[PDB]
Amino acid sequence: PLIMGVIRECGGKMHLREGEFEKAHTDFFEAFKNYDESGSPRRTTCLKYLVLANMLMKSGINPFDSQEAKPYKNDPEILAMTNLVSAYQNNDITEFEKILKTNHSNIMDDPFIREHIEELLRNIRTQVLIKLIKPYTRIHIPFISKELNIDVADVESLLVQCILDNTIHGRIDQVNQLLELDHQKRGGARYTALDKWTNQLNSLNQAVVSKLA
Amino acid sequence: KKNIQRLTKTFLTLSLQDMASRVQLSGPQEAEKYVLHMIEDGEIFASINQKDGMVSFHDN
Amino acid sequence: VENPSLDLEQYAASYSGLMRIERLQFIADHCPTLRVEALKMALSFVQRTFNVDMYEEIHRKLSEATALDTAWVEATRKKALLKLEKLDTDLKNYKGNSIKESIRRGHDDLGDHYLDCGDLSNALKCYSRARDYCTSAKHVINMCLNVIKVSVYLQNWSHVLSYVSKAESTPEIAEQRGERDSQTQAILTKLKCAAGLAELAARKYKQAAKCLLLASFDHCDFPELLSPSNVAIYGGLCALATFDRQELQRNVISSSSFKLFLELEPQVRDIIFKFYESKYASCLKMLDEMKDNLLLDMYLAPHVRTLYTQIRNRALIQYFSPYVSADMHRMAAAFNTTVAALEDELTQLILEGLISARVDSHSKILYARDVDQRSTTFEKSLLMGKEFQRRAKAMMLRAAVLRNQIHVKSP
Repeated sequence: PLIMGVIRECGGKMHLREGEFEKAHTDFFEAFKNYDESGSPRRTTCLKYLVLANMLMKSGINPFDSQEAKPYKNDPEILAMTNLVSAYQNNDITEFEKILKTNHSNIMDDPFIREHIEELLRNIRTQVLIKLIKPYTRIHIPFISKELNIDVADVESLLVQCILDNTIHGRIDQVNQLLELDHQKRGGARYTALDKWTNQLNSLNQAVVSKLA
Repeated sequence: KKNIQRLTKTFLTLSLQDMASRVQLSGPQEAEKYVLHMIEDGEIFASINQKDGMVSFHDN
Repeated sequence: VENPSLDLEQYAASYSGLMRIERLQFIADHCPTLRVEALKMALSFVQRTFNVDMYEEIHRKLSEATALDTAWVEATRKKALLKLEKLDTDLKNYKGNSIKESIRRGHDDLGDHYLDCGDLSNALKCYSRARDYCTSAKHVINMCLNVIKVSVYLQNWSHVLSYVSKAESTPEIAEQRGERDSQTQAILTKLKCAAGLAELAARKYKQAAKCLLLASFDHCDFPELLSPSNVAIYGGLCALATFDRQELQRNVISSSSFKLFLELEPQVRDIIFKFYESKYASCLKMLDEMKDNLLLDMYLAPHVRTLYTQIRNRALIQYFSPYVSADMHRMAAAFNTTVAALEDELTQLILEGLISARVDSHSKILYARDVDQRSTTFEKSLLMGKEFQRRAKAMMLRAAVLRNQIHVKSP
């Protein structure tokens, strides 16, 4: 593997430095599987990367499936990853933030964790906001800021980003600093059908009149 | 009158002095009298406020 | 306009071939204040194309605002016609021998000599005639590339688009799958870049962006055609101006084939990212910063104004999308304009375009307008009924007059 090894390690290094979305993600899963099959003694620091990738995909949601990892995880030296997974699956922001700021010399010092903690913290906030927004019809923005533990401007930016992404169905009232969600549905199909009928009648009448000459 | 009616397709509340600058009517009083005549004839749906000198377009 | 960042050495090294002289003369005659570098480059490399009449005219005008070497021009003309006659003799003996490879080589060298000398139409007609004598797939692809390049030089893109389409469709439906996303040689990428340049010159920005976005960096550089930086710029600007949010995210933001292409243009990458994440003030500021350098391009100078207007209108429409009642002071601050200018722009947009809103110039607030379907349908149906009744009465009268035979005679 003289050429293949060099090419694959180069791809890995710029994908670690940059992280080009799904291609870098697949490279990361394949590399992590390779280092799990071959690099057995490196699991002590590989488990953090494994759980991070688990919360990035948020599809497997089975990091505790391996029963062999539990006895080594219950050791209190390394449990921040496990409690982060439990908080992330539970979808609660306060526990996540408290654990992140309380835990020291384990998380905030690693650039490969720091560069991806932003999306990790944003996903739970987005999900909690989406769950919160369901029952209300017109809800204040300061209330959302109180619930999500972020400033008003951050809440407005998050709401704008979610509305543009068609994940939240509603519109922001800036003057009164609230947002109103559309819950009422009217029968617009009847009026659309009437409009189509009117247009067809107009065209048909014009043609019938123009026939005579 | 056509220009004044077109002013209702974009605006909700327009100052009289400001409005008599897009229709080239040269005067807030002239614009006010034009709006009053148009309301009386039923061509437009609007109200006049003399305290603020502003015409509000309803179109409902 | 003092620009130190525009490095003429790298700008010249990016291209090669004939396009270099037209690009240099365009930047020279649209951009002053390049005296020392322009003089050095001209003195070192102006000797090509054996055409210095307009060149001397322009430099004489420049000198009078702020020559002909008979021996040198005679020597260049003599060796040019000597090699032309030699190539004629080689073509004659090759056609006498009647060998397909010999005649193909003959047309290849004739096309090369015509490109060097500056004659294009005769080469194009010769290649079109020689098309029927080319039978191999590689030979027909080579002649397609040659006709494409001469047509690009001659600036007739509508004629060349059919050639690109035929070259794409002839070989087993674009190589069926595409040969594992192109093979070692970069021919599909060249076809895509030529088609994108033609579409851009024909004022179809969406098609130009869609063609240029498929270019792969495996092509490395194409000195005859546009540079990698240029294709990145064109495919970024057209995509920003035409693609909507979903298409932009799917094809530019997330695609793992154009990011490394945008790595050559950090300014364009930042522009598109800030447009995506709603940093309109910064995006517009850097767009205005880059406009001055963009105006000196060759194939993008005419379209700069239209592209910028489309981008700004798209930003204005996307800003008001999530809001039902927006404050015009914040909007004016975010779009680098005064409240009056923003009001005028908003009026122009509301009258025709996609914004459905009403301005309130007392409190300076833009309110979204929701139209009820019931009243609108009732109004339109009643209007249609009135028109129908009027037309029916009119045609009844027309039938009466036609039956009675009423018409205007000459006396």
